[PDB]
Amino acid sequence: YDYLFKVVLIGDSGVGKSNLLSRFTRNEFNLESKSTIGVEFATRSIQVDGKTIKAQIWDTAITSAYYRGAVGALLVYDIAKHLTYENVERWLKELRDHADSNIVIMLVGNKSDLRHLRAVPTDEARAFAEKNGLSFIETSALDSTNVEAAFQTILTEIYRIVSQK
Amino acid sequence: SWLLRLFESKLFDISMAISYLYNSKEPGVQAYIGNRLFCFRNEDVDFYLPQLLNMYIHMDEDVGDAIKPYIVHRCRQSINFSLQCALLLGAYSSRGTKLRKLILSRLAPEREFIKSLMAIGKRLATLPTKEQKTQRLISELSLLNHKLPARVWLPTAGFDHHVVRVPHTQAVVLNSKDKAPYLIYVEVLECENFDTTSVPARIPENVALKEPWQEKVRRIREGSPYGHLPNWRLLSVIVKCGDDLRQELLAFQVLKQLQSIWEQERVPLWIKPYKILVISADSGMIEPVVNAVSIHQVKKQSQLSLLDYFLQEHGSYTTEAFLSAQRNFVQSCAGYCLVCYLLQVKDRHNGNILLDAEGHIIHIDFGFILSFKLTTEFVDVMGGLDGDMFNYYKMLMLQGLIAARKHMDKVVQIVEIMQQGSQLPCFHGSSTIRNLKERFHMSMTEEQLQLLVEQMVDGSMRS
Ligand SMILES: CC[C@H](CO)NS(=O)(=O)c1cc(-c2c(C)nc3c(NCCNC(C)=O)cc(Cl)nn23)ccc1OC
Ligand SMILES: Nc1nc2c(ncn2[C@@H]2O[C@H](COP(=O)(O)OP(=O)(O)OP(O)(O)=S)[C@@H](O)[C@H]2O)c(=O)[nH]1
Repeated sequence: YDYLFKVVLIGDSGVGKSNLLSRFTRNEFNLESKSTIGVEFATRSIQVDGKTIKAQIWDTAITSAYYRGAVGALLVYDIAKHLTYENVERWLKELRDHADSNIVIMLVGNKSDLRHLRAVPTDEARAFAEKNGLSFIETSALDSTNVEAAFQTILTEIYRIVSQK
Repeated sequence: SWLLRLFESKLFDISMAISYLYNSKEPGVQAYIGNRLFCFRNEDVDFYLPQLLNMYIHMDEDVGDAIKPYIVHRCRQSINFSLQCALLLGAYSSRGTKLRKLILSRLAPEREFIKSLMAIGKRLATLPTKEQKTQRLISELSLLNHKLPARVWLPTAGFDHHVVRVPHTQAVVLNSKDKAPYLIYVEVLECENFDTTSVPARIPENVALKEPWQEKVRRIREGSPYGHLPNWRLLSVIVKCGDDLRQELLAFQVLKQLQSIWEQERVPLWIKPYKILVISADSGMIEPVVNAVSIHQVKKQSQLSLLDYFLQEHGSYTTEAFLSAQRNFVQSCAGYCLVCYLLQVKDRHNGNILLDAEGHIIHIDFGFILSFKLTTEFVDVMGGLDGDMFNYYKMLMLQGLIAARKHMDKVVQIVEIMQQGSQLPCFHGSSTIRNLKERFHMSMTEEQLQLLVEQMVDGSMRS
């Protein structure tokens, strides 16, 4: 009711953007995967410091360009496929250019449940994570881990913009 | 969640895993299963190694990346596993190569040990008689004891061990062919873990005849330097220097599954899968069945008919020894007939069937399958066409068939995956699996199966 937060989910295809949203927004998961064609949102309202907010999350045919007025972005990579981690640099360059130059960003390593097939160490990511002005949680959409936390981090992160006189 | 529902149930086994892995095009599922392999017992997954590695070679990169991690993990905790991978990786590619060299990368002793052994076999090629081959074998094997203490092992052994000694005087060559295979006996000291132990200390060196297996161990033990130790055991392998065993391996898995199926259900058929090892896709080893010899040689030394030999070796039909042997015969006949039928084996003769001391038969050569005769000599041992025991033979076949239908997919799975990018002669048809499925007659009623079994047997008798 009080605020409307525009948030984007971005990342390479296959990283789990669409299943995070389904976990977070409807608490549903599926191994079978219909590619997202272009764009989705789904929506859920939460309460921070006794205030009613509403998060509008947009999942993502390169030109989505849907960023504008996009205050927050969850940038996701698949921990079990190193290449998805490699393009995070290219995902932060295209970020600035077609998207708000002061957007709140959280980096997300998804598919944390694949412990034994892990191909991207938490430290290398978190190192790059704290080296630059990004957030750093690790999630598993499949076993509903850190999913609420991830959103509520960025939303709390987001909230602290009040900047009053 | 409906998929994930299944995967999280008790219903999830390695069998199911591979099936979804082979068919599913969803990479999210593939990777999920790749990870779930680790939770399973090492033992259950091992049986499927030939399938897994084949996929790695011949399938999309997507599939491979899901598979590789588990393989490497096993390789690091077991050199045996490492070995078998490297051998298999190579044979099935003539993608693979990149991973093989990484695995071979310490393990040096074993690869020479194997190479030497074949090199021996290829050498016997210039000597044109069976007996001549045998003499050279014993001599050249004697040279192996010089490195005999070794720090190498037989992958074909049920367990971890070190090879200590080759009783070269006991070794024999099995035929007169140009690149004839040869059987050898090997002494070993059992381990609890190969990877974590010493190599034993040498014990210095100081007759060969036709005899049962347990008597042969006695004689060798008494003769062996290491024989006093409790750790000491005798193994044996047959060496094929110039023959492909990949078709043979395929049959083994099928035999092992059918064996388990009839075990899970309560069908008292009897069969004996013998372990197979693939070295080059030109060369291999076999773990032999002990206490058995070919029908043909059994007929040449006895000068008897099959029944008479039974009577000679076990007793009058009033004895336990005979009736037990008869029971063991019949159960082994139904098993192998079904296997021959299911796999459509061809070229069935008394050179390819072994007889053990308790009365089971054992088919041994599985070239010419996919893409069995009942001679009156066999029917006689059963007490004749009107016999109850012969009827029972038919009864077992039906029972074993009804059981087999209930598990058809487990069998076809093993086979269907191996066709994958395959240049084996048994896969020439596009049909080939499709025809195989028809042979289970899944559509048929049991009454229909009763009739089909009768017809099969009648056909099997014409000769
Ligand atoms: C050996 C390979 C050569 C070709 O490379 N072809 S083969 O000789 O015909 C042959 C024999 C066997 C076999 C097995 C598992 N167990 C015994 C066996 N067991 C008896 C050994 N021990 C005693 C005590 O009798 C005897 C024999 Cl002759 N063969 N055999 C298996 C496959 C096979 O390939 C078709
Ligand atoms: N083990 C595990 N697998 C996941 C997880 N999230 C997604 N997967 C898999 O990743 C794949 C994601 O497909 P999808 O539904 O299209 O999401 P996406 O990442 O946004 O793909 P897209 O960017 O091309 S729209 C699915 O196969 C899905 O099963 C997770 O958290 N844990």
